[PDB]
This record gives sequence, C-alpha cells and structure tokens, in this order.
Amino acid sequence: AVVISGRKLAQQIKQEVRQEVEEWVASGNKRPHLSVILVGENPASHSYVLNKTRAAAVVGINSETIMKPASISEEELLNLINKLNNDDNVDGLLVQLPLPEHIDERRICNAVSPDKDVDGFHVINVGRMCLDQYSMLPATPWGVWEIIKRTGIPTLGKNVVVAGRSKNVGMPIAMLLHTDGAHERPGGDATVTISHRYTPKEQLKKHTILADIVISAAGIPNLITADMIKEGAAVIDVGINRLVGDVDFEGVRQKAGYITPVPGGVGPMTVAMLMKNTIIAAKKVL
Amino acid sequence: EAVVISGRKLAQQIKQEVRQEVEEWVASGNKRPHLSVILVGENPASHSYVLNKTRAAAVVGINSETIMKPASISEEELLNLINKLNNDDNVDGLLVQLPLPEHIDERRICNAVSPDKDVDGFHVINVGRMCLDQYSMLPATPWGVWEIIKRTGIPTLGKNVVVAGRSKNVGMPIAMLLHTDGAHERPGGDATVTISHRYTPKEQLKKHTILADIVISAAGIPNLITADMIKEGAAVIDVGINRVKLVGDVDFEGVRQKAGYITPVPGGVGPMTVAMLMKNTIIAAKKVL
Ligand SMILES: NC(=O)c1ccc[n+]([C@@H]2O[C@H](COP(=O)([O-])OP(=O)(O)OC[C@H]3O[C@@H](n4cnc5c(N)ncnc54)[C@H](O)[C@@H]3O)[C@@H](O)[C@H]2O)c1
Ligand SMILES: NC(=O)c1ccc[n+]([C@@H]2O[C@H](COP(=O)([O-])OP(=O)(O)OC[C@H]3O[C@@H](n4cnc5c(N)ncnc54)[C@H](O)[C@@H]3O)[C@@H](O)[C@H]2O)c1
Ligand SMILES: Nc1nc(N)c(NC(=O)Nc2ccc(C(=O)N[C@@H](CCC(=O)O)C(=O)O)cc2)c(=O)[nH]1
Ligand SMILES: Nc1nc(N)c(NC(=O)Nc2ccc(C(=O)N[C@@H](CCC(=O)O)C(=O)O)cc2)c(=O)[nH]1
Repeated sequence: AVVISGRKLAQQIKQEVRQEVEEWVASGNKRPHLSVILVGENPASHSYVLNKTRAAAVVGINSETIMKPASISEEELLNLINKLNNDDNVDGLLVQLPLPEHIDERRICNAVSPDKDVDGFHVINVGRMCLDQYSMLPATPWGVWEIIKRTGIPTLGKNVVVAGRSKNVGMPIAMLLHTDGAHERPGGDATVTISHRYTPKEQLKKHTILADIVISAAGIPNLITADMIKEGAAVIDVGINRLVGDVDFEGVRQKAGYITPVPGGVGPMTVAMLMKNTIIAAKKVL
Repeated sequence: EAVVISGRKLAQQIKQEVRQEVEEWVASGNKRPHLSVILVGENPASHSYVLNKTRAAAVVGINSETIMKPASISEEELLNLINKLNNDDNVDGLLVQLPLPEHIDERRICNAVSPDKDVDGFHVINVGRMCLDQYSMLPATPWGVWEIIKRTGIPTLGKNVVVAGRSKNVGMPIAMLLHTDGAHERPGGDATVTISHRYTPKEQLKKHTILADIVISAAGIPNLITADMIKEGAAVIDVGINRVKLVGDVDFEGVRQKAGYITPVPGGVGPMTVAMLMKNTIIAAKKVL
C-alpha cells in the first residue's frame, strides 16, 4: 500500500510556483503579495498561517500576517478587509478561519474582493465553482484533487465516497470530483456519494466497500476502518484530529492500494495550492 | 403496487395557494405581479413549456408576456432586451427559456437578469447562495422535485438517494438540496446522495440504485431505470422527458411493480416545474430576498 507523501508532492508544486513567480517578475511585473488576517490565539490557526507565510517566502511571494485579538468586532475586521482590498500592493487576501462566534464568517468571506479571494470563499467564486467555470478554487479541495491527479489515480467512471459536506472542504471536494472533464474548469467525472453526520455508519460502510476512492473529511478519528475499504482503493485523509486523521492509518494501511498520512499528507498540499492561487490572483487571469 | 404521485394534481393545488397569495397581495394595494418570458427560436418543446408557464400565470392571477425572438438574434441584442426588462418596474420576474442557440452564452445571459427578478434561480449569486445553504431563489424543477417528496411525506434524513444526472440547472441543484443540512438557512434533505452521470457504468449505477430509498432520474435516457435497479418500496422520481409519444427515464410499467412511489411522464415533475415558477414569481414581486 503506497503511502503518498504530501510533503513531496507539495515540494514539486511549490517549485513550479517559484518558477512561475520568478518568470513573472523577470518580465517586469510587481512581485506577488499575500495578506493573511489572523484573529485570536487558536494554536492550530497560528501554526497553519505560519506554514502559509513560510511557503510564500520560499516561492518568492511577499507576505504579511496581520494578527488581531479575538475581542475584535465585526465592523473593525470589515474595516481592515476594506483597506486591504484597496491596497494595490496586496494581490491575495485571506481571513483565516474559524473566527470568533460574534463574527459572521459568511459576511467576512464575502467582504474580501473576489479578485483577491485566494481562498475561493466569496459567494461568486463558490457559484462559479459549482457551475464548472474558471474560478479561484479553495486550497484544501484543490489539494485533494492534485493528490489524486499527480499520483495518477483514475477518477473517470470510478466510485468515490466523500465523508463530510462542509462548504469549505467536503462540498467543493464532491463538486470537483464528479464534474465534467470537458468543462471550463475540468472535473474528475467520478460517481460521488456524499455522506455526512446523518449517514448511519452501516450505510457509510455499504458505500465505501464499493469505492475506488474514499475521501474522509469529517473530523472523527477512526471513522474509516479496514472493513469499510475494498482491496486496492485509494484513501485520502483530510481530517485533522488531536495528531491523527479520520482513517485508522495502521489497519487500512494493510488493505488500501494508496493512502495519505496525517500529518504530511493533505495539509502541506493545502499550503501549496494556496501558492498557486496567489500567483493566479497576481496575474489577474480571472 | 406503487402509488403513482400525480404531479399535475399537486401542481394544481400549489397554484391555488399562489392564486390566494397573489390576490391577498393585490387586495393589500400592491401592484399585480408580472412575469416576462423571453423565447428564442423555435424549439417545439420550448414553445410547449413556455405556453404552460404563461397559462399557469393566468390561472394564478399573474400578468405575463412571452417575447419571441428569432434564433438569429445576437447575444448583444438579447442583452439589450434583458436590460430593458430589468429596468421596467412593471416586470417582477424575468426568465430566458433554455436552450439558447450556440452563438449565445447561456451563463452570460442568465447572469444579466437582475437577481431580484431572477425567478429561474440561474444567476451566479443565486447559485452560490444555494450551494451555501443560504436563502435564495431556488430553480423551479429541483424545487418541484423537492416538493413532490416533501408533500408526499417521503423521508429523506439518513436515507440513500441516487441522482442520475449532473446538469447545472437540474441534477446538480437536486443533489445539493437533498444532501444538505436540515438546520441551515435554506434547509436541505440530510440524505446520503450519490451523483451519477454519463460516465457512470451501467453496472455501477445499478449497484447504487439498489441501495436507494429515493431514485431521481434526470438524464434523458429512456428505460435508464428498470425494476431490477430499484429496491422494493423505494420512491422513484422521473425528471426526464424523452420523445420516443413522451416517456421518462424510468421503465414506468416495470418499476410500477416494485417501487413504493413513482411519478409518471407526462404529468409528474413537468407540471411541478411550472407550479414552483409561479411561487418564485410572487416571491420576486414581494422583494422578499
Ligand atoms: N489541510 C488539511 O488537511 C485540512 C484543511 C482543512 C480542514 N481539514 C479538516 O477537515 C475536517 C472537516 O473539515 P471542516 O473543518 O470543514 O468540518 P466541519 O466540522 O464543518 O464538519 C465536518 C463534516 O463531517 C461530517 N460528518 C460528521 N460526522 C460524520 C459521520 N459520522 N459520517 C460522515 N460524515 C460525518 C459533518 O456533517 C460535516 O459535514 C476537519 O478535521 C478539518 O480540520 C483539513
Ligand atoms: N420539468 C421537467 O420534467 C424537466 C425540466 C427540464 C428538463 N427535463 C428533462 O430532464 C432530462 C435532463 O435534463 P437536463 O437539462 O439535466 O439535460 P442535459 O442534457 O443538460 O443533462 C443530461 C445529464 O444526464 C447525464 N447522463 C447522461 N447519460 C447518463 C447515464 N447513462 N447515467 C447517468 N447520467 C447520465 C449527463 O451526464 C448529464 O448530467 C431531459 O429528459 C430533459 O428534457 C425535465
Ligand atoms: N481562510 C481559511 N481558513 C482556513 N482554516 C483554511 N484551512 C487551512 O488552513 N487548513 C490547513 C490545515 C493543515 C495545514 C498544515 O500545515 N498541516 C500540516 C501540519 C499541521 C500541524 O502541525 O498540525 C500537516 O498536516 O502535515 C495547513 C492548512 C483555509 O484554507 N482558509
Ligand atoms: N429558463 C428556463 N429554461 C428551461 N428549459 C427551464 N425548464 C423547463 O421549462 N422545464 C419544463 C419541462 C416540462 C414542462 C411541462 O409542462 N411538462 C408537461 C408536458 C410537457 C409537454 O407538453 O411536452 C409534463 O411533464 O407533463 C414545463 C417545464 C426552466 O425552468 N427555465
């Protein structure tokens, strides 16, 4: 059972971006700049944001992390977002989630200018994604897709089970993998089952045993065990649980054809696909 | 034997409800609602459907007009008409009947309808909001599919649903509505939903439908669904309309012997589409969203 290294794949992707950025700068353009807004003291968020600005510097993208206390109000966050939207030096702008409960996450995401929305969370980017149009794709779902494509695991006509339906992770993953290879933004042409918190465990297993690709994005440890997987299927662990994913790694290790580890799997791919999006935003292709 | 769900009967009831809501709106002293339909070319199915929409408008007390244009119209001329209608305060709802000719970009057309008048739910903002489970103008055929299920009392939470078809105006919204959270702004069905399409091998489709409590076929393939694919007691909703006579995607007579529920073609989802459009038009006229 091949253990796919997300670290190695994201290394290639980041090298590609570093090349694309250097060539872009060589032709006289402004160096790309990414602004990350971070709210409060969530230790995972700080770690994740640090991994994003480390990767940016490595690929020639300038960055600033702007840290605010959790006691910030919604109006003050909106003010900051608006100043950044109007700062021509800023090409990409993202607000790290989760935000405190007194702040409306959807209003914040919709406040980032769409051309700077390297998260792909603005409702117009969500809509364009769901219509298979050119869009800024969200980093974690695009990272899952890249994991699958660059490992050469086929999707067209194959059975895919996604565990989870969150709008930032599980749902874009299901959208990418079932949609038409031939559309503006190609999809994976797979047969996709969406399961979630109301799928009975027994019904989950009855679909996973049929799956050539099981993608777990629920945030429950050991949700995916070896009896649910069929021999040779690919299992992609998006979950992050305090650290393990959603898959029983050691057991499923012995039945799957491929598997991603946690850490070092999807995580570093999320950071890598954000670099792609940032150079895309700098070029104003979309 | 399977209960046959009359979509025409359900739709007629829904139109009575819309008629009452429109009369109350007018009696309260608001302008009577007006729906404009733009029809391009001479697709006979399109002319049929638009005639059914304008009839239903008259039944429910909504003023209407179909504006017919030759297929040789240019995209810019269609956008000029759309802009004119966007700016007419007498028009509450505006829709452009699909499909359009090849030289007209359907997405740009749909995005040019002012979102408050977008009774189709095809504007990208309505699509985005729907995919986020936010309040939105829901597209008529998927909403009609949802209402057949809800008004017949067929359960969805925790159940297995297979949708055959992934088109952006029909199959994708049906899949979105049925799998999403019951507790969100726009509630969903909380079902476990398999999305199949033109590259799903016939043997793999069957392997999923046989587990399904609800099978929703919107492919446009006669006899795509047959009795061996359906588990006994399951609900089967036939969105397809295929000229062969008009048939659905379902082997009606065969699946009728195994399903718990089934919708006919014609007289099933079709009239439900027209009824849910009338609902969206009074919604648009009220500026609720
Ligand atoms: N780069 C990465 O590796 C990366 C990036 C982002 C998020 N994640 C992780 O992905 C996971 C989920 O993402 P989120 O934060 O958007 O999740 P969330 O907390 O919003 O919800 C997770 C989803 O799992 C579903 N679910 C719950 N119980 C289930 C069950 N028994 N069977 C099937 N589905 C079930 C829920 O309905 C929900 O849709 C988390 O672990 C999150 O940290 C990983
Ligand atoms: N009110 C109504 O009943 C209503 C309204 C609109 C359209 N329709 C009908 O619904 C059908 C489809 O409409 P559309 O606009 O989505 O059509 P479309 O041609 O845009 O889409 C066809 C869809 O079917 C899928 N498909 C094709 N072969 C398949 C197969 N073997 N298995 C599974 N999926 C397969 C395709 O991949 C695609 O997703 C047609 O019969 C159309 O006339 C009905
Ligand atoms: N706005 C916004 N908010 C968000 N919360 C996200 N998700 C968002 O950052 N996910 C994420 C998860 C893990 C890692 C990561 O670096 N994972 C490493 C190690 C992390 C750790 O040490 O815990 C790994 O899994 O190998 C990076 C990003 C996002 O993409 N955008
Ligand atoms: N803009 C736009 N274009 C579109 N093409 C649609 N779909 C869109 O009109 N579907 C539809 C299908 C069938 C009927 C209908 O009246 N069906 C009847 C009989 C139809 C017939 O005479 O053939 C039935 O199914 O029983 C009405 C609408 C839409 O909703 N919006």
